[PDB]
Amino acid sequence: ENDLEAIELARFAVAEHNSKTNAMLEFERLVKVRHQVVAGTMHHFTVQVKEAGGGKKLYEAKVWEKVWENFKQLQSFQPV
Amino acid sequence: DLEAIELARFAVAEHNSKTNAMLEFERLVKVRHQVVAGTMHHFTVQVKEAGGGKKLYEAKVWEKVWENFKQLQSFQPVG
Repeated sequence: ENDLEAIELARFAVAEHNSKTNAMLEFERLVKVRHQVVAGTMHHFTVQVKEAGGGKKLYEAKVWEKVWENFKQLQSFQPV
Repeated sequence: DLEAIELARFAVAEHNSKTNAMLEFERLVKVRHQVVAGTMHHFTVQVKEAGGGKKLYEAKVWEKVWENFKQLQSFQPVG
């Protein structure tokens, strides 16, 4: 892309690599761009369950939901 | 929220589907809803080095759309 904004982010990328690593690379050109729109909610649940033998345990769940799509997915399920 | 209680029921139901643990939802005790909204940009970039010589790198920049925020996620040579 020759979109001026994409070039500006690419420069930002190089400049950030330079300040993170002290690399002194110079931006020459942007030879490829792919944009990935992300729009969702990450839900964080602490939840009480009834285990196999009747035991009451605590779990932390992470659900990722896309808001302009029909997509929910459990990311993580973890004891507390 | 009662839809938060609904996502949780799914979360437990999903775990059981995927592990077969047959845990049963009792009660929802904490909730937090984190809105994520932005663009992940993937760039192949040509740079000049010290000194000199040109070279390709692949970069990833996360950018928030409703906030003034951009961040370098990744910066790596192509092989």
